[PDB]
Amino acid sequence: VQLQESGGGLVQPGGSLRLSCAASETALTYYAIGWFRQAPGKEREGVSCISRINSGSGARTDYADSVKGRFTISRDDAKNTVTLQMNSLEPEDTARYYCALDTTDRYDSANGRYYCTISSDTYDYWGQGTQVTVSS
Amino acid sequence: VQLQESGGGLVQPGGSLRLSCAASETALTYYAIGWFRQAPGKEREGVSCISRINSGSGARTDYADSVKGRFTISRDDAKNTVTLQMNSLEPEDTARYYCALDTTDRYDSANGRYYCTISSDTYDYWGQGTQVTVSSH
Amino acid sequence: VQLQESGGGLVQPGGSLRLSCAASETALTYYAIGWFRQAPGKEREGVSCISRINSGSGARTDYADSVKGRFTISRDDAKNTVTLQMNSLEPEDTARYYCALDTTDRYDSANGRYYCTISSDTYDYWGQGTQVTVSSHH
Amino acid sequence: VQLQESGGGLVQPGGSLRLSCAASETALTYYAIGWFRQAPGKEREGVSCISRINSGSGARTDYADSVKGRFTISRDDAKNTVTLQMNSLEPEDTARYYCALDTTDRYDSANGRYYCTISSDTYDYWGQGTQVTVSSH
Amino acid sequence: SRRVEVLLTQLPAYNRLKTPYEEELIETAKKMTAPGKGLLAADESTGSCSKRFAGIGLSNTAEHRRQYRALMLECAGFEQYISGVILHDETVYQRASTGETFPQLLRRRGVVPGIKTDCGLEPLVEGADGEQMTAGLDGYVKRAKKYYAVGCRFCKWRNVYKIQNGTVSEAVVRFNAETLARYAVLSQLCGLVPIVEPEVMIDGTHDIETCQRVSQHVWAEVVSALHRHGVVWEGCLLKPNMVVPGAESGQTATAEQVAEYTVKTLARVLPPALPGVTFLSGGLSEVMASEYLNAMNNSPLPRPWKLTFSYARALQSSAIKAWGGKSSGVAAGRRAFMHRAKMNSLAQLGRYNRGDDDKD
Amino acid sequence: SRRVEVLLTQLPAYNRLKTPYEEELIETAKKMTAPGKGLLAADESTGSCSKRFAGIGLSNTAEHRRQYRALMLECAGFEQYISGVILHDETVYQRASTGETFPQLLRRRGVVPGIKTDCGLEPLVEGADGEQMTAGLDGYVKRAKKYYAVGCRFCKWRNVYKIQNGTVSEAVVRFNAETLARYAVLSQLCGLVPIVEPEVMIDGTHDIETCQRVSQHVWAEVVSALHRHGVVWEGCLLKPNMVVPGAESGQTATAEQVAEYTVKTLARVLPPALPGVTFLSGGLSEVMASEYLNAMNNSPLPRPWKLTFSYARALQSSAIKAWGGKSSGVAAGRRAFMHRAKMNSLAQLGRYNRGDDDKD
Amino acid sequence: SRRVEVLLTQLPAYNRLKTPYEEELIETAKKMTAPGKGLLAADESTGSCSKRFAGIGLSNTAEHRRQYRALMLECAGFEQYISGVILHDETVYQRASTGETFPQLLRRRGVVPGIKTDCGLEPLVEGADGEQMTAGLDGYVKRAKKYYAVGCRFCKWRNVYKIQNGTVSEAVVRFNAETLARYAVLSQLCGLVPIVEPEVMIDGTHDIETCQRVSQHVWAEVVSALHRHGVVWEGCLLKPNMVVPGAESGQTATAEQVAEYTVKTLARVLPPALPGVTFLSGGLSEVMASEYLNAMNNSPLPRPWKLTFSYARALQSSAIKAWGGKSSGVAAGRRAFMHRAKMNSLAQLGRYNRGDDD
Amino acid sequence: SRRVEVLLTQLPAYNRLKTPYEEELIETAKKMTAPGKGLLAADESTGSCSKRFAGIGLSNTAEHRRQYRALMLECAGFEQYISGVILHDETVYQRASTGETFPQLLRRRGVVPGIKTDCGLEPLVEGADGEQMTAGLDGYVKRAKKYYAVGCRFCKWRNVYKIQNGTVSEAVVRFNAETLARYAVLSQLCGLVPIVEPEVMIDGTHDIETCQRVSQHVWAEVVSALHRHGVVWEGCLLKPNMVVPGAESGQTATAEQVAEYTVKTLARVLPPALPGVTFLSGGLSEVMASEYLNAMNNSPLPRPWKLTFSYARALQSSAIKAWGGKSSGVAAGRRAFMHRAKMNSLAQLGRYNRGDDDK
Repeated sequence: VQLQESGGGLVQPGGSLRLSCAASETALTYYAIGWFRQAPGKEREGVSCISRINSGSGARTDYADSVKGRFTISRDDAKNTVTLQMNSLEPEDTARYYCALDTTDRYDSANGRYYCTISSDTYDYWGQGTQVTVSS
Repeated sequence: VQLQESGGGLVQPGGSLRLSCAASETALTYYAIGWFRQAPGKEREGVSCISRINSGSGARTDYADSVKGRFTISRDDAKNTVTLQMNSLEPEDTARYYCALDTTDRYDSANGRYYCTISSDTYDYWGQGTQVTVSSH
Repeated sequence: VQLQESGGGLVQPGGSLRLSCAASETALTYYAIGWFRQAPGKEREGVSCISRINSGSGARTDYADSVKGRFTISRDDAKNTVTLQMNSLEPEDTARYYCALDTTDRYDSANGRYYCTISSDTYDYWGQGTQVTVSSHH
Repeated sequence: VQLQESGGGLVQPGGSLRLSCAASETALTYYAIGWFRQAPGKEREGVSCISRINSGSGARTDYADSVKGRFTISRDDAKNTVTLQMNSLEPEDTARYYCALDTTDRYDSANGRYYCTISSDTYDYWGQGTQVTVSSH
Repeated sequence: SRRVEVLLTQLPAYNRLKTPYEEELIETAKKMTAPGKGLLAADESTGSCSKRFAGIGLSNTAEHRRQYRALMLECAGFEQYISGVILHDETVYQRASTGETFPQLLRRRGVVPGIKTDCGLEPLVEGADGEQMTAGLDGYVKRAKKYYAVGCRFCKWRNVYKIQNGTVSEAVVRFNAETLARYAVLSQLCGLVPIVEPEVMIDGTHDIETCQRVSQHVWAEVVSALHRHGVVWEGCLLKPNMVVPGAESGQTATAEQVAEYTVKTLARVLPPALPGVTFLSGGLSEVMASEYLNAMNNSPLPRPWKLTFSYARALQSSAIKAWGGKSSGVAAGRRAFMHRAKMNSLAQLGRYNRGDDDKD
Repeated sequence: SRRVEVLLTQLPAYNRLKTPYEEELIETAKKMTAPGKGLLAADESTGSCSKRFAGIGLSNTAEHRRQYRALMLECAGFEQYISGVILHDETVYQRASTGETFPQLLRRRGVVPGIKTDCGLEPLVEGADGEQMTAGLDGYVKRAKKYYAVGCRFCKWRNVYKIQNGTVSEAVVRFNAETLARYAVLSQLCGLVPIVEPEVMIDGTHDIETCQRVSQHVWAEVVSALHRHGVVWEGCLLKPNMVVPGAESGQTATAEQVAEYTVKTLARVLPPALPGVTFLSGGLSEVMASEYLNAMNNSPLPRPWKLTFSYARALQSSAIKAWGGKSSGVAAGRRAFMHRAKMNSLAQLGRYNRGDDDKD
Repeated sequence: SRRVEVLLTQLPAYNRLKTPYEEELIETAKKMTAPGKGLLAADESTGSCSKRFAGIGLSNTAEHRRQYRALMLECAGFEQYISGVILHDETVYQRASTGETFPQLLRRRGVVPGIKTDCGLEPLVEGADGEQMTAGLDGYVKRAKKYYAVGCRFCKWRNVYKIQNGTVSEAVVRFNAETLARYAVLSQLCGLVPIVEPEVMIDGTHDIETCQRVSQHVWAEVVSALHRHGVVWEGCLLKPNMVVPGAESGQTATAEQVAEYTVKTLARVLPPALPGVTFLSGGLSEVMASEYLNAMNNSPLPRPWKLTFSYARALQSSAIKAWGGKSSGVAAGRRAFMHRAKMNSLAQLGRYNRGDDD
Repeated sequence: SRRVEVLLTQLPAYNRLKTPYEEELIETAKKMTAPGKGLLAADESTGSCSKRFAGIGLSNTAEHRRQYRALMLECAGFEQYISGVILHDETVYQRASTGETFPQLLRRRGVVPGIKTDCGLEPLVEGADGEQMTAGLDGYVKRAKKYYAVGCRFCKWRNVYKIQNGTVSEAVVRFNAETLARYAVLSQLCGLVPIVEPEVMIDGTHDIETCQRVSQHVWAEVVSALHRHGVVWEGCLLKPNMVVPGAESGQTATAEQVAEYTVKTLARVLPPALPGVTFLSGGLSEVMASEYLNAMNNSPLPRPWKLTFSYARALQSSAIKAWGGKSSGVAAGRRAFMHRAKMNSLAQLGRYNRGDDDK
C-alpha cells in the first residue's frame, strides 16, 4: 500500500504550488496525515501535519517554523485527499515532498480531541514523492 | 405324577368295599375322574365316572351297565378325593381297580354343564391300582 | 389478457398481406394458435391453425379448404408471435381477421404429437381484430 | 423413659448387696452410667460412674472417696445392664440408690478415651431407686 | 479402556438417510420451486368433493370428479405458473382426454406429478380434546414405491394443530412432529420428495401473536424431529400455515403484517438448505392468498428458501363456480383458473399488482 | 404478566391417560400375575406355525393350527398354572370341541384371554442394517375395541433390538420405545392390559455384559416413553428378555448369575408401580426357562413387581413333539405341556425343584 | 458398509459413571438407610440461623452457631436413631468440646458425616416469575474432594419447584433436573453419596391432587436426567417432598391420605435400585412429620426403597426452645431432641404411636 | 374449554427470553457483522500468552501483555476492517496510552468492545476420555452486568469437542450444547450479544467427512438447546470451526471443498434469523484463514447469514513476530497486522486475491 503525491514542479521564487495526496485502497479519514520533504544530501524534515476531523472544531494542524504562514494544509474526507497549499516559495524550499500516514491513534483524552505530529517516527506508507524546485 | 388308589381287599360275595382315590400335587376339582378295572386276561373297562361339580345341579355321574344300582361314585373337592362305594359285590367284579383323570376339558356348552365319560381314550395319570377279589373260598 | 393482431389493410386482388399475432405477458409456445375471420353479415370462420412445435417434425398446420395453397401459417416461439402469410387475395377474402388461443391441451398420444383444429369452440382470448379489405375499385 | 434399679434391701453391717440397672427401650452401651445415693436428710451424692467401653481396653471407672475399695461398678453391654457390687457395708451407706445416664458425649480426644464423672449435673432419666439399709437392729 | 469395531450407521452422528434417489430428490425439489411457479393442490378426498360440488349441483361420481380435475389439468398453458400438481390417489390412475393418465400428461408438459400419501386425521387420544394425529405410516413404503412406479415424484402429508386457549398440548407437538419426520424419511427412501405440512389451523379466537408463538413452537419441533430421523434436507419441502389472526378472533392484520409475522417465524426455525416453502391457503380468499404471498416476497427479513404457493381453494374457487359442472362452462372455468394461476405466479416473484386483480 | 385460562390436559404435568377401564385394567393385571401362575404365549403367526409343524410333518392349514391350539386349550387342569393365554387373531374366532369359541372357553375356566395386536416386524430404514420396527398402529383403536368386545382383556406387542458389534443404534432405541409407548396407551383406552415386549434378542456373539448394558439402555428409553405418553402404570405389564450371554458367544452363565444381571437391570429402570414382569423364553431351553425364573424368585435384590413367565416354546416344544399332529398323541402332548406348566408355576413361587424335571 | 473401532465409553449404552468409590458409595447408602434410623439436617445457613435464634434471643455468632450444633451433636445416645448428619460448611471445620472436629466426632460414634454442597437459590431467568435454579457446580470437584478428605461421605443438594396456578414451567422441570443429575454424578466421582433433593414447595393454594401431579412430573424428569448422566443408582438417595395440600389451600389431608398420594407417586417414577428415600419435613409440625412418616411405612402400596426421614426443624424445634441458648437449658433441649429422634425412629419402623407423643 | 388460569410464561410456546436489551442486542449484532469487517480475537489467557511470547522471548508480565494488545488496539486505521474486539478480562480494565480504558478507546473509534466470559475447559467426567466441558455459569449474571457497565456490548464463550475414533460421545454433545445455550440467554439478559462457540477441534487423524458429520451433529444440538432455553436469535452470533480434514490426517482439501463442506453443514442446521457467523481460525495458517473465508463468500450454496471472521493467531501471528516485543518493532508489527486485517476484510467481501498476499 502506498499514497500518491502530485502537484509539484518548477516555479520562480515568490511563486506557489498545490500538492495533493491521494489514497487508493485506504480511507484517509481514519489517520492523521503529514507532509514531509527531503532535499538532496540531507534528512527528511516535517512540513505540516493535520489531525483527524474533530467534531465540530475541524482538524488540528501544525507546521514547521521555516514554513509557518506560507503553507496551508487541509483535508477532504469525502474526496479522500489531503492538500498542501504552498505560497511564496523561497529557493531553500526545494526538495522532493512526501505525504505519509500516522499509524498511531493520535487521540488526546484530556482535551477530547485528535491531534497530529510532524515528527515522522510513527509515519508509514510513504509515497514516491513529488519534486518541487524553486529557482530563477 | 400319579394317583393313589386304596380301599381294596378280599371279600365274600354280597359284601362291600369303599375305594378311595387320592392326589398329592394335583387339584382334582379341575378334572372329571374315572374308576376303571382290569381282570387277568381281559381289557381295561370303565366302571364309573364323575364330572366336575356344576354349581347348580352338582356333579354328573355315569356307570357301566354291569354295576348300575350297586356302585356309587362321589367326590370331595375339599379333601381332594374321589370315592367309589361298591355294594353287593359278585365274583364277576374281581379285578384290579384303577383311578384316572380325564385330561380333556369335558364341557357341554349346549346344555351348559360339565359331563363325564365311561370311556378311557382321554384318561391319564393312572395309579398303580388296588386289587379287589370277591370269592367264596 | 388479450392478443394483438396487426398487418391488415387494403390491397388489390391478387396481392398479399402478412398478419401478425402478438402476446404481451403470455408465452404462446404453450398453445395452439388459430386465425379466424368474420365477414359483415356472416359468422366467424376458421382460416388456419398451427399446433405447438413437435420436437424434430415441427408444428402441424391446417387450413380452411377455401384458402389452401394461398395462405401459410407459421410461428416463432422465440419472438413469441404467430404469422399468417396471405397470398393471392380474392375479393371473397374481405373480413376482420382474429387471433385466438386454443385453451385445450391439443395432444394426440396415439400418434405422439401436438395437433390443432380450425373449430372455434375451445378458442379464447380473442383480440380486437384487424381489417383485411381486398378490392380493386377503392 | 427411665431406668429400673433393683438389688437393694436390708443387710447387717459387713454384708454385701449387688445393685442392677436395667433399661427397656434404651441401649446403655451408648452412655456413661452413674450410680447415686440420697441419705435421710442429705442431698444426692455421686457414688460411682462407668464410662463407655473403650475399644480393647474396657471401661474407665470412678468412685466417691467414701466407698473406694469396697464398691465395684461394671457394665454388660450385651445384657444391657449396669451393676454396682457393694461389699463390706458400713452404716453410713444407708440410703436410696439411683441409676442415671450421662447425656453428654463423654469423650476426651486428647487422651483418646471415653471417661465418666460422678457429678450429677449432666445426668438424666433417673429411676425410682432402690432402698439400702445397713443395720444390726 | 475397551474398544469395539462398530458400523458407522450405529453412531448417532451418522444417522443421515442413505437413499439411491438423493440426486433425483434434489433435482425434483428445484424443479418444484422454480421462480414464478408453485403447486396446484388437487388432492381432495371423495368427501371433500361433496362440498366443492354442493354449490354447483354436480353429483359426486368418480366421472364428475375426473372432469373436475380435467377442467384444470387439460387446460392449456398452466405450465407457465404451475411446477407440480398434488394428485389424489383416484386421479393418479384416471385418464385424460388425450388418452394418457394424468401423471403422464403432467410429465409430458414438464409438470411434476405428486400424490397425497397420508390417510387422514384421527383423534390424538393423548393431549387435549379436539387434537388430532394423522394415520398412514403402516404399509407406507409399499404405497410410495408404487406411486413412484406410475410417475409420481413428490408427495404430501398433512398434520393439524388446533390452538385452544392460547396453546397446544405438548403431546400433539411431539407426536405430530415425530409423525411428519418419519413420513419424510420413508418418502425419500422411495424416491418421493416429501412435502411436510404442519398446519396450525385458523379456527379459534387466538390473535396473531398467539399464532406466531404456537407456529414457531410447532415448526421448531418438526425441524428437530427431521434432524433425529435423518432427513435429506436438500430434497424436502415445507407446507406451513401463514401466521394470521384466528378466524373468530375479531382481530385483523394487513398483508405486510402477515408477511412479517410469518417470515420472522420461519427464519427462526427453518434450515436454509431446505429448498422451498409452499404455503397453504387455508382460510384465505383467492385475492388474499395472492396478496399475502406477494407481501412475503417483498419482506426485508431473511428468506433463503423459495417462498411460493401450494393452493387448492385459492386456485379453484372461481374456476369451479364458472364451470358449473357443465361443458359449456369449461371456457370460463379455465379463464378463471388461469387468472388465479398468473396472479400467484406474479406474487411468487414479488410483482403481484392488486389493481390487476379482482375487486370483490 | 399476562394470563390465559387453559385446560388441565394442555399442561405437561396432566398428560396421564383418562380411560374408563382403569379399575378393570388394574384388576386384570393383578389376576394375570396371581401367585404361582403365568401366561401361555400361543400367538404364533401362520408363518411361525410351519416352523413349528416342520419336525412333526403336519400340514399348515387353519384347521391343523386349530388342533394345535386345542391340544393345550382343551387340556383339563392348566388353570392351576396358567393365568392368561396370548391368542393369535385367528384363534380368537375358532371353535373348541366344547362348542364355544376359545375366548369363551378361557373365560369359563377363569383364564384371562389376550390377543397379539402387533402386525409384525419391518425394516427400520433408519439406524443400522438389520434393525427392525414393528407395524400395526394404523387402525389400532378399531381392532382393540373389537377384541375387547369378544372377550379379550389384555394384549401383546413385540419390538426387537438386534445387538450388533456390542451396541444398537440410537434410532432403534428411540423409535421402538416410542412405538411401544403409543401402543400401550391406545390399548388401555380400549380396555386391554398392554404387555409391553421390548426384546433384546439373543442372536449374536455378545457376552452377558453387553446384553446387560444394551438391555438397560433400551428398557430405560421404553420407561421414559411410557411416562411421556401418559400410561397408567398400575394397569401395564412388561415382557422383557432375560439378561443372558449371546447365543453364539461361547460364554455360559449360571441361573443365579442370569438372575442377578436381570433383576439388577430391571431394578434400575422399572417403576415399582408396574404390577408384573412376564419374561419371554426366547432362545432358552425348556429346563433353562424354569430354573432361570426360579433363580430370580430367589434373588436377594429388590424386585417389587411379580416375576413370572410368558412362555411359548418353553411350554410347547415337548408338547408338540409328543403330539406329532396325530389324535393318538394328544395324551402324551398334554402330559408334556402340563409338566412344563407346573414346573414354571413352581418357578414363579421360587420352589422349583430341578430333580423333579426332565433329564439331560 | 464402513466400520470404525471406537471406545465403549463413546457409545450411548455405556454412559454409566466409572468411579473408584462405587463399592464404598453403596456401603454408605446402606449405612445411611439402616432400619429405624434417619438423617439429622443441621445444614442451616448463617442467615437461616438468624431465624432460629430469633425466638430465643441468641446472637448469631459463629460461636453460638457452634453451640447450637453442639447441643445435638455432643448429646449422648442419638446414634440409636440417627444414621447420618448433614453438616454446613462452617460446622465441618469447627470443633466439639471433646476436641475433635464434628466429622471426627460423628465417625467415632458410627454416624456418617455429610455436607450440603449446593450454593443456594438464584432466579431461573427462564420459565415463569418466581422460579429458581440452584448454583454451585463450578469448582464442585475441588470442593467435594476436600470434604471427602476431612471425613464426609455423603452430600446434599437442594432444588425447589414453586407450584403457581396449578403448574410449573417446563423450563424449571428440565433445568433443575439437569442440575441435580450433574451434581449427583460429580459427587459419586469424589466419593460422596449424593442426596438428590427436588422439593416441590408447600407454598400456594394448590390442593393435594395438584401436588401429586406436579411432583410426579418433576421427579420423573429428575429420574430421566439421572439416567442420562450415568448415575450409580445403588449409591444414590432421594430427598423429596411429601405429597400434601398447599399451605394456604384451606384443604387438609390425613396421614393415611398423604402416605397414599406420596407412595403411589414415588412408585410410578423411582427405580427400586435406589436404596432409600429420606423425606424432608418442610412445613410440617414435629408431630405431623412423625405421623406422616409412620403412615408411609404402613402403606400397602409398593415401596421397595427404605422410607425414612431427613428432618431439620422437625427434630430441633422443641430442642431449641427448651435450650434457650443458655447452658442451663442443655439438659432440657437434649431431652426434647432425643424424644423427637426416638419418635421418628419408631416412625421409620412403622411403630410410631401418637399417644406416646406430644 | 377451561380449567385453570396460568401465566403465559408457564406454557412451553412462550419460553422466549424477555430482555430489555433486545433492540440494542439486534443493533450490536448488525454492527458486528458490517460488510467487509470482522472480529479481532485478543482474548488469550495469561498462560496462552506465554506460548505467544515464547518465540520473541518477551516476559509474560501484565505490562508486556498490555503492550501486546496495545500494538493492535492503538494502531490507527484498523476500524476499516475490524468491527469488534474480543477482550480478555485483564485488558478490559487496562488503559491505552491515550489515557482511556480499551473499551473507551474502541467505542470512540466505532469498534464494539467484547469480553470473553467463560472460565476455561475442565474434564467432562461423563462421556469419553479427553472430552471437556466449560465452566463459568456460577455468578455469570453479576459478571456480565459488570462488563456491560464498563462498555462491553458482546461476549464470547468457548466449548470444545474432541473427535476421537471418528466420533464424539453423546454426553458431550448434550452437555456442551446445554452449557452454550444457558450462557447465551444469561448474556442477552445482561445486554451482551452472545457469541456461541462450539469448536469441533482440528486435532486428530479424522478426514473432512468425519469432521462434516460430527460438526453437523454437534451444531444441530446447539441450535436445539438454544430453542429450548429461549434465545433471541436476531441478537446472537455463532463462532464455529470450519469443516476441514484433521491436522494429523495426512489429507488435504482445497478452499472450495472446505467452503462447500462448511456452508452446506451450516445451511442444514443454522436458522437464517441468526445475523452472522464469525469463523475461528484455529489451526489454519494466516493465508489459509483468508483463503477459506474468501471461498465461503463465493459459494453458490445458501448462506443467508453473514460469513466473516473472528481470528486470533490468523491476525496477530506475523504481527507479533515483526514486533519482537520491542518498541522499535511497532511500525513493522502494525504493518503486518493491518495487512492481515485488509486481506480478511476482502475475504469477507469475496474479493480476496491470493497473489496480493504472502508467498
